[PDB]
Amino acid sequence: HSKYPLPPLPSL
Amino acid sequence: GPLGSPGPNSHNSNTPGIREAGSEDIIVVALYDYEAIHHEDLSFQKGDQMVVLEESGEWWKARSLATRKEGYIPSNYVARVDSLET
Repeated sequence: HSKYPLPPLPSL
Repeated sequence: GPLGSPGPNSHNSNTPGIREAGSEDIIVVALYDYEAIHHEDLSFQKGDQMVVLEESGEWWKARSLATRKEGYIPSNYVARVDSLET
C-alpha cells in the first residue's frame, strides 16, 4: 500500500 | 521409601523445529518503535523482526516474527535482515 507519505521518523 | 523424579522404560532424542531457507520470506527488522498512527497497521517495536508478505508501495504487509501479530507497516521504519551492517 501507499496509504500515507510514510510516518515521521524518530529523533535518532 | 525415598523421593525421586519420573523415569520411563525407554529414551530417545532428535533436533527441534529449526528453520531453513529465506528466498521468499522477507525477514525485515524494525529500525524504530511504531504504534499504528492510522487504521489497518501493525504496531511493532525496534528490533521486532517481521516476515513481510506484500511489498508494492511505501507500506508493506508483514507479521511480527517474534509474536505472530500481523498488519501493514511503514517501509521507512524497517529493513531487510539481508541488508543490515551486522
